[PDB]
Amino acid sequence: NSNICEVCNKWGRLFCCDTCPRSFHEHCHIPSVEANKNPWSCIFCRIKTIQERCPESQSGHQESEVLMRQMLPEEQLKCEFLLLKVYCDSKSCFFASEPYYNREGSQGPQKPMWLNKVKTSLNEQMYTRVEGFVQDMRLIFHNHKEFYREDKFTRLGIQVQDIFEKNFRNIFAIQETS
Ligand SMILES: [Zn+2]
Ligand SMILES: [Zn+2]
Ligand SMILES: [Zn+2]
Repeated sequence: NSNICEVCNKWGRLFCCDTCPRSFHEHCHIPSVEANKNPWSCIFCRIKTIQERCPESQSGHQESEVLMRQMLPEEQLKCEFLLLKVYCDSKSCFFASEPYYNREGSQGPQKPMWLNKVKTSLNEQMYTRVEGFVQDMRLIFHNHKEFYREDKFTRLGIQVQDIFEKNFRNIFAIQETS
């Protein structure tokens, strides 16, 4: 296996996937790595396995259909993997922990949101539909855009939002369009 966590790229205490060569710190992997499980497989393998067992699940879907799906075990896993793909981009540090808002000319967001909040809200089965998870991830980036106004630090929202959307279309097989 690899010598650096797949998500964060650093060495440390790691756990190795038994089916693929990736490796993970405990709370870098989503869900957080399970006690025993021998063999273990990772969320990269377990998403793969879904596609292989139902190849038509890679056919195009409409975002409206995808959002209204209940958060059954397989939609839970996709939301868990989609989130993990955002933590993989180093610019996710800016959105990880709780934010505070004190800038001249700006007011903070009516509803704050951050990546560890959404992580915990996934872990705690607080979302019933995919619409729930998506609406939070999109609030993270819409709050940042409105708060940092014309300052060039806005862009980091746009960049980590682009990483989100692209993996959303991939993982949920949204119908490609121009
Ligand atoms: Zn890590
Ligand atoms: Zn794996
Ligand atoms: Zn089939």
